[PDB]
Amino acid sequence: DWPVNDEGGLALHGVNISGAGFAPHITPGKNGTHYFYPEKKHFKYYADQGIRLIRFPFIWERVQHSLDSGLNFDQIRLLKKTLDLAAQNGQKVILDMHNYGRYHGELIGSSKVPYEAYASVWRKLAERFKGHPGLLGYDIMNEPHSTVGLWPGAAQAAVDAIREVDDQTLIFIEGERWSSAYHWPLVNANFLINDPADRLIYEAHLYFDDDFSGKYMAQTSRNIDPMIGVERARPFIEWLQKHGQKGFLGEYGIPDDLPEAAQAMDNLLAYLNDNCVPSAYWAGGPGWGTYKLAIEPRNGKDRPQMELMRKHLANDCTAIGP
Repeated sequence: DWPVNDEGGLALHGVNISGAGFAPHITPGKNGTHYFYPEKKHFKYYADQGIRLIRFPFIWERVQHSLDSGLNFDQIRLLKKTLDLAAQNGQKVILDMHNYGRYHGELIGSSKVPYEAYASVWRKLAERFKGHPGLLGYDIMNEPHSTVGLWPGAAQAAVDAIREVDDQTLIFIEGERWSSAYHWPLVNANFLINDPADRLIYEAHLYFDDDFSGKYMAQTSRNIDPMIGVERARPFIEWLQKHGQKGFLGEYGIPDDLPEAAQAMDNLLAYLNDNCVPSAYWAGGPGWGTYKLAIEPRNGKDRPQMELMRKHLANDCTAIGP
């Protein structure tokens, strides 16, 4: 069910779309003020650009205000709208619970947030979204970090729960240390989640600055090697090949004002094509303003990162690699 290109090959390279996970310190917060959902124009523009793959961040706190409460009707309705609009424009969506291994600041697997709670919300979500034509899958957790050994058990708890209700949808599994691609083989040496459906994909993020953060601060963004993207991806790709697993580069992005990051992005996307590995650019959609990384057009004008992308949209892949 992975999205395909019209001319052949797979829709490997997509875009992260804002902005339902914005200002996560403000919960539940208000749609239209603190966070934002995309409209038909955003889906239409990316489709026009040949992009059929979308990763869409939301936060747990906004689908469930408390663990003793049910799902928020409006937030699900907003997510359904996202899936609908994506589908109408020939795109498929990866829903990303953008929660960093935490719920209301507490670790999933802690006494305040039992594994049971995390399994439930995903089982309820899978019940809500099951069979939707705009749904590609569930990125069950974004950028787990500092979880003190909690994350692997949490991941399995959610996967087991989803599969009780939905054996067909893809599940995307991220790893510890903010799911860093470069650190993957050290941090997730023996990371393995069980899925009888054979519908799991491991997902890392990869930025080009000295601290791996994607902040692109001035001191950490001098001297970007044009092969730094390939170099930071390779460890992840080789880990996947060794364990016979499929991969996804769920985040990567470059500031507009760094010519060296542009070269690094080109070489990175070339390398991912050679392995038939998909990716999602950070980021596009509503509410980004003049964010340097943002790939959202301004005044009708395509951004340099979108122009850089187009060269790499074509492929002859029939399966997700590596």
